Amino acid sequence: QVQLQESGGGLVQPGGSLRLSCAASGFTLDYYAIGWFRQAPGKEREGVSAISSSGGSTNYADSVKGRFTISRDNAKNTVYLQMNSLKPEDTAVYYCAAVDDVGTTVQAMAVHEPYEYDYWGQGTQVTVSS
Repeated sequence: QVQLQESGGGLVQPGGSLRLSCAASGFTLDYYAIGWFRQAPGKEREGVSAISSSGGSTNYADSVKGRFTISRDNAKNTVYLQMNSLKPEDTAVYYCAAVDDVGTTVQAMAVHEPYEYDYWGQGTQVTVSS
């Protein structure tokens, strides 16, 4: 069984900050790798930030490096995404998804490998406006 829930998205002013939560059930996050994904109306998905089976290393987009920060909690079974220095262009619905990293072959140092997620989710709405 696999289920996930995105939370913590809302309205915020430009120059503000936000804190998202990707909670999970039926599986334990320690054995998986989790990524956060944007979606605007009719647009493709942006890979924002991600965390592997090893909590000591993480991925980030060049548009968010130095203002976004990801971390996980294996007692809460949740991945948290902090964001800061927010612009109107950051407005989107934020989704999350997992991959069975303690089971797949070697993950590259990138978010554009031929393997993909496609797990369950609901998304959480983020708007940046004064």
